[PDB]
Amino acid sequence: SSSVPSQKTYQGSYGFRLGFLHSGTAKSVTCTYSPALNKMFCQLAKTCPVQLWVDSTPPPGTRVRAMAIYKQSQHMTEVVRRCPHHERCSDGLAPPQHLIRVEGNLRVEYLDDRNTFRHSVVVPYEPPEVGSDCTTIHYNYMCNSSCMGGMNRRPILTIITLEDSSGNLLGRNSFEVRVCACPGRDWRTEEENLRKKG
Amino acid sequence: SSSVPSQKTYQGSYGFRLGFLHSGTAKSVTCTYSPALNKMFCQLAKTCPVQLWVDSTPPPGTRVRAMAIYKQSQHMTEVVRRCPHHERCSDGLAPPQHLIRVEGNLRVEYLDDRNTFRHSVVVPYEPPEVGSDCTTIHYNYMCNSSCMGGMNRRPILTIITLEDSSGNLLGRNSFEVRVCACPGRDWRTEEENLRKKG
DNA sequence: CGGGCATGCCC
DNA sequence: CGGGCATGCCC
Ligand SMILES: [Zn+2]
Ligand SMILES: [Zn+2]
Repeated sequence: SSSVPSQKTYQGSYGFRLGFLHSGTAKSVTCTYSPALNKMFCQLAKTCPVQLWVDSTPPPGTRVRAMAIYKQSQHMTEVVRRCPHHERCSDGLAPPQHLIRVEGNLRVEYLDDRNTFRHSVVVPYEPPEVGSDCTTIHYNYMCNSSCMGGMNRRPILTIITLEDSSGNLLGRNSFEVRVCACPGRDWRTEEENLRKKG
Repeated sequence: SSSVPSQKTYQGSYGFRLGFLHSGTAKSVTCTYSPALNKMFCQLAKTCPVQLWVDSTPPPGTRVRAMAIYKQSQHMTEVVRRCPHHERCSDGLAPPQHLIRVEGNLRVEYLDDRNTFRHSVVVPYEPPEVGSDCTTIHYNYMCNSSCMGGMNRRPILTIITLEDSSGNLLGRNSFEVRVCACPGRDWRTEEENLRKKG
């Protein structure tokens, strides 16, 4: 069986989808999202809010999992990891080899798959508070996309899966990520490239 | 006492000096030397011939030591090391944390100073073969100057000391090193910069 | 802050 | 091979 996890969108019977906050114009904004590219541009080790939207209420015990995969076919089979440098100078529960962290959640779990060796981070699904339409999770990416010996400039996808306590896949979505020093610059560059030569 | 080793030229009573081979014009020549800058430009993990010249014969048991130091005052006190990435994917006698290796010598010693924590690599001094005016040692630099988490774009000096078996300093010389992908390009850039704004 | 250097890599 | 993109950093 494949050790490459699915990246195929599956909004499912609960109508699961992701949302992202709008950002300012700054060259080095901390986080910004491109709907045209389905791609988040963000700085390393800084908050990256991702909203979870559903049309129907998931059952009690539903979990929210995040996992990085390399986008390009030629790299899909390689596990996405922290580079050796940031792993060694790493700063609570997260193993230093994990790229993706969740902040501000008391029930975060970090998993190293016994068979596929892939990393993921899981929190309980909470329904939106009354008067809210979505649930926000604060992700952190602990390397730049360019990190030598880690992502090494290879674009990644973040796969968000909604899973019941039994392990059934309820929903899956994904978005591309570039972790970089200047998210505003690089977003504009890539959207201009899309228009000019895409 | 200082943990910063001397970089002061001391040609000494044996008239000790370094020599360097001339190189071609290629953008990515493997090794090239600038007399104006006293600076070697070379590729990582590739041979970097350094000639030892003396006017008088050193005594039996003389040793040749090489050691890297950061050139800029603000970094002199930090030990020059291999970056975490190249340390982890490191390929005989050299500890993977050492930047500088010697190839082709059966009597190489690698030393980690017990008190200053500085790395060095030592070989016996051999007199030039008859019909030769110098002795060539093949050094290898195992990171680029730009390596994240190692030299991190900070220029280094290589200090070559001639030492008798008793530990007396007989001679000291040094040269600046930039380990980079394109030594020919970067040499020309830096010599042009010297002329234009030095 | 935004203009522009930096430098291994471009597949 | 040499022209030029790349992208964290410029002190
Ligand atoms: Zn990293
Ligand atoms: Zn390195």
